[PDB]
Amino acid sequence: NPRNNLISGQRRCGKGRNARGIITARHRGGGHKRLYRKIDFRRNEKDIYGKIVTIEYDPNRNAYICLIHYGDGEKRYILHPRGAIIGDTIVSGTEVPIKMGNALPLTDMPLGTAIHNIEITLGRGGQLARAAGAVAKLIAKEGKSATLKLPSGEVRLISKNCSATVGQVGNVGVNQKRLGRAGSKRWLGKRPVVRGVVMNPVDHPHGGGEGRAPIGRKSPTTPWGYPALGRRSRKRNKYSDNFIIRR
Amino acid sequence: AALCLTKRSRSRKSLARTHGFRLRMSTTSGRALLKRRRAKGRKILCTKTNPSSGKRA
Amino acid sequence: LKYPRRILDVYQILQSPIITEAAIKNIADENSLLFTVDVRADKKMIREAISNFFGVKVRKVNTLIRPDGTKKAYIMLNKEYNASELAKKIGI
RNA sequence: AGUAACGCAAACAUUGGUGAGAAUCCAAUGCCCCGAAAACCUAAGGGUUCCUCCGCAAGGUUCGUCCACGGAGGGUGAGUCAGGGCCUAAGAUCAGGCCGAAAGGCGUAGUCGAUGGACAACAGGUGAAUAUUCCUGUACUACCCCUUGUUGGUCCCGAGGGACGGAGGAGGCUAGGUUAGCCGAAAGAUGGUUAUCGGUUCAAGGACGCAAGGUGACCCUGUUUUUCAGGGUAAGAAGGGGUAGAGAAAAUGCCUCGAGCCAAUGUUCGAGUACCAGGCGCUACGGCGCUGAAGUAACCGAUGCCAUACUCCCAGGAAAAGCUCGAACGACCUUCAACAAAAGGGUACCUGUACCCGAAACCGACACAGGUAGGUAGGUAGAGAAUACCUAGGGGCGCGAGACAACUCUCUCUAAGGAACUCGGCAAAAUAGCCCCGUAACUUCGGGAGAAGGGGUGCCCCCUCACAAAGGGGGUCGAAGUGACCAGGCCCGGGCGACUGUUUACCAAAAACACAGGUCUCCGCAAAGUCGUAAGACCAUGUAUGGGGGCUGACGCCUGCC
RNA sequence: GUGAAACUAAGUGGAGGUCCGAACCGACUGAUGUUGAAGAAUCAGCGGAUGAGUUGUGGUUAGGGGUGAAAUGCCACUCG
RNA sequence: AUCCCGUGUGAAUCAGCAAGGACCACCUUGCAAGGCUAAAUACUCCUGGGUGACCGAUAGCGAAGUAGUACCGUGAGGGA
RNA sequence: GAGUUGAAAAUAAGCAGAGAUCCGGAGAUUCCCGAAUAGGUCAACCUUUCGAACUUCUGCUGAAUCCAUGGGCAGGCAAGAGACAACCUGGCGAACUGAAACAUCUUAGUAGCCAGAGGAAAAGAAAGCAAAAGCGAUUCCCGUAGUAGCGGCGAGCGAA
Repeated sequence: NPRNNLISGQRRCGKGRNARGIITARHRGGGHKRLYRKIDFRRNEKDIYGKIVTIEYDPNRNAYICLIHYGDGEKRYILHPRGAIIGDTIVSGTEVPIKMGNALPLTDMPLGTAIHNIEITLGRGGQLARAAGAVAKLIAKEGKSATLKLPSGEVRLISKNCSATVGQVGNVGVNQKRLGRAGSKRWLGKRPVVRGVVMNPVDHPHGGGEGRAPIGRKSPTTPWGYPALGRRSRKRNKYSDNFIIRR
Repeated sequence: AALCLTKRSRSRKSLARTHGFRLRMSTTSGRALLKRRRAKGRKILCTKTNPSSGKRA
Repeated sequence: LKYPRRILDVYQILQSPIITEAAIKNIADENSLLFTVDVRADKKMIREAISNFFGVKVRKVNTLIRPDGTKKAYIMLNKEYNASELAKKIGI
């Protein structure tokens, strides 16, 4: 059933790239209208069951989304995990048992479990590990934190009272869906990127002269002068919540 | 193809949204332009159109 | 209160008739007659200023602007009143 | 220097007329051109160039009696057409709020903002200049009055809906076209002939209704499941209807009734005492006046409707108001006040309306061999909107006349040879349509490929006939049969780039850029990175299968040492 | 064809950054034209032509900048 | 040194504090950390008088008539 | 005090020796746009509940919050907005140039831009100069004086 009156309509126009109008997120423009899907990240209805009726293709995501009803009269969309049998029932809550598809706070669960949709603090919608196959595991918990290995090879002790939708998120087969039509990159609203050697010295620092120019500078740099290999772009004192980068 | 000719058959509504009296009076700069037009003595300080009628001639 | 669209000095809402030969064609052929009115006028203000100063039920009021600035009004009266017997009284 | 030129090589010629004066203005007759226009209408722009009369000082690359020129006068008529009085997109302005030497920057409500959504008129006539606008016919919208009921009603709020993609081909039909029937006329000095020439038109809307079209759920039987023949189900359609939960509507869950439904098309009214061929009477010979026949059928067939109908695909396809339904809460007014209808009358808001609009009037300084969104798409031959010639309609390109030198340019042919020319087959010449046979190296097994190469082709007979295309056999002409226009030249090697694309508007289209793919590296969301003193914005209403940035460039083998 | 697979005739279907070719978009070669008809065109062919398309209308980024499938290209016949 | 600000520290009331060109002692001078005031003074889009070894239509105001006009540019603006 | 209805003639009608035309003082009107102001606007237009919109003042009612604040309603000849050639003040604030280059410096706190305000503005009534002698707010002119100085002790800058 399309036109759910949950597709939410008005957006900012397409894959935009304008802050004041200047190109500030490069190589954007083109494609369809790509009307977004307002899905239910933060499940505000706990301890009421809900079935799964439709796996709809969200063009905003890499994965799919699904339409879930309730015993009461509502309709939401959530990220369906791998193993979403059609007609299967999901239910958020604090003491709900672990099933591939439902949500629960990060305390009342064991350790060593596949979870996609976790929260980094209370009250937010949903932040981490919600791509098309992004799976986060749990190392053991602590007094008010929880060491969580999220899908970067990166561990992070986190606030333990955060909602989390247990399951491995589906549509993994976009690892191998080839874009071999070679203009299908432009259908996603992604213009072609030019390369730094073949620009001019007014544009990029590697604006060369005769021939295929070697990179010339002591380090390969960005078009704004910063070295683009190894230089960690991270503020030295923000949180200190991560245990080891492990990367 | 076309020629290297610049002005064309654009509607005077859109020429009056850019060069008309409203966007000329919506800035300090444009009203300073009207200080220079009224200070010089031009009979037509803007190039505009009318939402109702065309021309009384 | 019943406001008009604009308060426009109702004893000057009509200016002059038109004495061309096509106006006499509209009299003998249309039961209509030709007036010159100012731009700030209506199909509601002219139409009221004919049924009062003349004493005639007016059928329709077809107005047009003229590019020298002033407005032209073809007023068509009712079938009950000949425009020829009411135009010779004015001087057409 | 009285020199080049007079703005395509569609082409004019004559007889009359006007005048002082005519290649040029007008009229007639032929001739010729466009005809997916060089035709008609509208968006933009222009602004009076539109029309009558007068004039020829300047303009018209000549003349001029003419004019888009000069002067005087006139002309643009809307409840229904297009915008505003309705709504929102991109975007703009942003009350408060944050920020900032000033100016102002960010940003919410709100308000503007059509290229979109909503909303009611068509046919004939008139007319020096106006026609969905003026007249006449039939309509339709939005309110008031006149009759029945109701005591609540309007707005805000809750909801449905508005509401949307691309491609594909098959149906059912209309618009147009051809033919036939019917009606009227016709002797068009030629050998014959009526086989010829013109009409055969009608809209919006009001009523009634839809199949051999699509849709209507499952199983068996007969047929190619299919069009249909036949049985059963109690839900299995368009649609209604009850409930249950905090549940008025809605949504969800459960139960029940309905075999039909949908829309172009269609018959009738509108609609004939209209239109129309023709004849009948005067010419200011520019046209008016009276009367008036038939007004049907079939084959094609739309790029238009059904139709946002189905099928497939990913790259997943605006918003708000009008409209419909509805409880509580909140603001106002209340009885002859408010609401809902049924016939019948009354009332009808501003602006645009001329003219040019494939252009002499717009944009190119020009009456400039150029450009300009959209709509209508006739006949024959053809697959066709190419092409060739034409109907409608509109023109003859605003210098002509002699002559027939060199030489330039646009074309045609050329004995004998065939690239010997040349930087280089540059350019020209040649191939060309449909069917049949046949087609190699190599390969990513998709292709190359229409490879290459060869044959038939016009027109009259017959038969087989899917009984429409088409086949075989035969004859007939020409030197030549896709006889005109139109309409692939190909093969063998190599270098580069995988490829389709993009690039220096006005000397470079490439081997350059991009690309799918690969790899390194940064980034855990109060992300990195980018623009901004700042607030903040893009990133992103996305979350490492994601977002930057560097290099290389499909694919196959690999990518060594320091 | 085997108890199911793997795979293949045959139809149906209409995919393509497919092919030929009009409108349309662009400008590869040649000639003309160089006080040109035209401050970039005409003529004869030419490349794409269902897409990484073309175009109208309303907008957006403005010069210690914008934008750039990257040429120092374009930003009102002007752009290190 | 005097005078005024940015960050941070941070006094004394007349037996005092500040200045007298680092600074100290004595003397002299004045009383910051609160405000307001006419005149002499600088100029002409002008106005009213008087002048000019200033101009006389290429001059003098761009402009002696439609003058910031016709015209050019999208516009800022240029300009007879 | 004698003719008038502008330039600007003509024509048609007037107005005037109980005093016109004209001149002067004070008043009245002043459509529409423009601060533009009821709301929108593509200036001289549209829609209109015909409205000085907004800020400020006054008055009532008075949220989360008791007093408050915000808001709403109302009154008001109603204070401000807008314009202004040059001078003046306040803030941002160059560069070509000179130094025979150029960076300190100069040009220059000039031009320009924004804001404000008056016929003038700024400043201004000694926590001041001076030197053992004395003056008595600020501003401007002549002078000291091109002096003392300052300065890649260069170019220059230059008081009291």
